Amino acid sequence: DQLTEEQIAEFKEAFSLFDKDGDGTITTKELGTVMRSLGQNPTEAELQDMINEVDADGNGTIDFPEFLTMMARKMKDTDSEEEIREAFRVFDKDGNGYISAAELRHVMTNLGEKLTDEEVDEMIREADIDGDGQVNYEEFVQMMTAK
Amino acid sequence: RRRWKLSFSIVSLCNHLTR
Ligand SMILES: [Ca+2]
Ligand SMILES: [Ca+2]
Ligand SMILES: [Ca+2]
Ligand SMILES: [Ca+2]
Repeated sequence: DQLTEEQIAEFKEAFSLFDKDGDGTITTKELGTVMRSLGQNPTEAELQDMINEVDADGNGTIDFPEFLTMMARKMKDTDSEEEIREAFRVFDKDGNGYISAAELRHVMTNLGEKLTDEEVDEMIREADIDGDGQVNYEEFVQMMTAK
Repeated sequence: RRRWKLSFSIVSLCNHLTR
């Protein structure tokens, strides 16, 4: 009952990170590219099974509505504990308990978003509640709960 | 507030998809 334009913009931004060539469909090559940049090694066949789950029109790729469907199913069903820890591990690359400004910058570049260094620090200071210029695990969890 | 939740969502989605 509505959908806001920034909600639409958020979905478009996510979709466009996978759809690297901007043709409106995500292939196994593209899906694999993102997952590989985040430290994973899916086979071609596994990637195809991922598409198949949501490929409503049967053409072998994911369009925008099919990707929305994917987020509804996968980006919310599991995810509570011991796997939010996996997500933080992606951010906290070296594994010292603290996401530095540079480590955050490294995740954004691997996703596809090549934001400026200034914008990276704007994110840090947003989630940085204890003043040390970094984001520990607890501040990460609280950042995920707010608007 | 768009930056954090977007990066988190895609990381979490990729984490879920690999099984
Ligand atoms: Ca594409
Ligand atoms: Ca399709
Ligand atoms: Ca770290
Ligand atoms: Ca801190």
